[PDB]
Amino acid sequence: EEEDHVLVLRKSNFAEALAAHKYLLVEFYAPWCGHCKALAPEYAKAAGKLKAEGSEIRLAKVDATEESDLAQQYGVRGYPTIKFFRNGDTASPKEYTAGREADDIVNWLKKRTGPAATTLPDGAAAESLVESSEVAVIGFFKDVESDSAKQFLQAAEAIDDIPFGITSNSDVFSKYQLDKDGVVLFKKFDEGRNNFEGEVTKENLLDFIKHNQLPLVIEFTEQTAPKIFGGEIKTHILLFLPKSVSDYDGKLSNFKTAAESFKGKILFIFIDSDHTDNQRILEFFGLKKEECPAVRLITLEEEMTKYKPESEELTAERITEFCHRFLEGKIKPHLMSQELPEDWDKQPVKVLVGKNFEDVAFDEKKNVFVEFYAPWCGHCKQLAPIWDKLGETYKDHENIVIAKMDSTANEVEAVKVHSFPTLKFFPASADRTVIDYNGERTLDGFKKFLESGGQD
Amino acid sequence: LPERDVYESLCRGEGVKLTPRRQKRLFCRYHHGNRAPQLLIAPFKEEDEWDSPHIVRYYDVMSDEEIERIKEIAKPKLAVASYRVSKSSWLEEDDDPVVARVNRRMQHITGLTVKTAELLQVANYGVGGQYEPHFDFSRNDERDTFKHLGTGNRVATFLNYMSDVEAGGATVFPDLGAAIWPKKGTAVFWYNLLRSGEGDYRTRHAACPVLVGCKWVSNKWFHERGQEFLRPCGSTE
Repeated sequence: EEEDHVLVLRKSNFAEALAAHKYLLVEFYAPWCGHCKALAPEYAKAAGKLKAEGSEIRLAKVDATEESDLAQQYGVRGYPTIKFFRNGDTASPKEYTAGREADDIVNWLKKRTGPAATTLPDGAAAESLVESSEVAVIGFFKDVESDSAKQFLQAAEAIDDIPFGITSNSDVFSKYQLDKDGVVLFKKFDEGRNNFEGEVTKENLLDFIKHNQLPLVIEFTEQTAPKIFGGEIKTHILLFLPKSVSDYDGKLSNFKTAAESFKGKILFIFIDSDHTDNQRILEFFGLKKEECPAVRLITLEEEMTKYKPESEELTAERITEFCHRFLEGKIKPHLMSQELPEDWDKQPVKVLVGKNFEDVAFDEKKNVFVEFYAPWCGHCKQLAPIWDKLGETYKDHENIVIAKMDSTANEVEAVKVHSFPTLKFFPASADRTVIDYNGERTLDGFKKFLESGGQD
Repeated sequence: LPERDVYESLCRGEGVKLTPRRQKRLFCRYHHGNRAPQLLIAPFKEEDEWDSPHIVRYYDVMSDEEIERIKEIAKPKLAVASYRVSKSSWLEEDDDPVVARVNRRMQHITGLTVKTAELLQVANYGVGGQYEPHFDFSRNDERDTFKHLGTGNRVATFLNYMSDVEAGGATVFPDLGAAIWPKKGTAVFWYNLLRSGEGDYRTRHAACPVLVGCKWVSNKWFHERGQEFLRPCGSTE
């Protein structure tokens, strides 16, 4: 069934439609969704345009309110969810995330199905390509149908962030030093150009590009952040370097020298710690401007884990040795912890930091109730007088301990807090029992809970 | 009129005091910006002002220098009889890089695009008058300032507080019994439309008149168009 050149798909005809069309875009929609109502005329307009051009690309729709099992099979949780199917492959459909206009749809489809590398007839077309992007890759092949040219085109179709070019013109080769077939990466930073060395395979090309597409040391700004964190490099190293520091250039050069050893593996970033715009990042690491310059390393693999060098000697050798020890699994994760106050236990409410949390909260002889708070949190400020009154009530209790920890400046391995205030109870035991308090934040509620042995 | 009574009692800080059952659902968090790259290493502080609908306050959204610069651009552009006593202006990104920087900051925080959003509205409020309860999403039966834009209805409101008000000036939600108090440099954010695109009628709100001081505020209204991929639909409602 076809409505305005869009194929109407159901669980009964879906497999037939995927087998019939090499290039099929499928919209999973719901008739009550505002976004789907707005998309429908643009989706039909894009389908009509592709049909008028004689394109093999076809557009289709699935009503997820009637075809629930079919939508579930493709993990559809929102509407519209748009997925592109190539060669009838149902295992890896590509999600469409680009603009809502008919032209964005048509352009997205043509950009993915089109030529992996743009044919460059001359040196002016090649310069225009290199100037159009911060990084551009050009394949120099006398025969575009050669097996090396095909492996280059397979590497070109796997990379979307870098524009690719392909040339057979001898002038373009001669431009700078190319005598025979080869691949060249161009960039607007560092050496400006990298020549491919080795056998021309898809794997060797992608590994070479991955290693040389990133600049050595990057300045952290709101403009560079999306490029750094949009990237597949899940290991980063940050140098907080105040512009007021003595020998700024020399210390930055030591960081650059170390970075040469980890190209493509660890991304090197520096940031001005004196600037007010960079304050949130300093605060995220529990760092003060007086503690700068400092170096931190982070892994972004789902659980963001931080690492810090044992030595704060910021030489090219020490930065290289720290990176190697990290890669060797020889450095333990850094969990933030404030200095333990001299009077931490003097008050009815005990003060905890990362350093003493474990031996206090997990004391087998004590029933410890801990408030994990943030100093700026309004709801924590309102809870504070109730918590102080709870501490004052149980101050002389044989086994009950009331405690608090600033979770903005202290991180602990046993408990991870992402809302404030979070209240957790640690009953008197050596099996590390933890009971989360989800009741009303009243002195009455806390008493019932403590007196019930954490049950109520 | 036990409507004016409710409005005025909320303006005076009286009315509904949250039950410990409602209060136990409100928290503070470091906002990741729905994994916006910038905010992964520099998250903003977010605090829940209401649990349903979700009304949040973001801290440190603007510095005093950004605020003053915006006020300087706005002041000249600020200034049937009009009983409500206030002035307003609309700012373009080309006026100063500060306007472009705040718009981009709001996009990072909300996860919504500013490409289809309205200009940064700057409003100054004078002591007195009365601001009536209304819905920011205008009715689709009306021929207003939304069909000509072709960007759809206002999906969300981002209210920045640009001044310390000595007394008064809260933003009150009569149907919720919620009053949101001015705090210079902070912003309050809520969605005007549900996941479905239909209007959230719980978000009926009004501004309390300023009692002592001058309330400076800047609003950014996001429209539904362009947010299809940023805020997808959720099954039934």
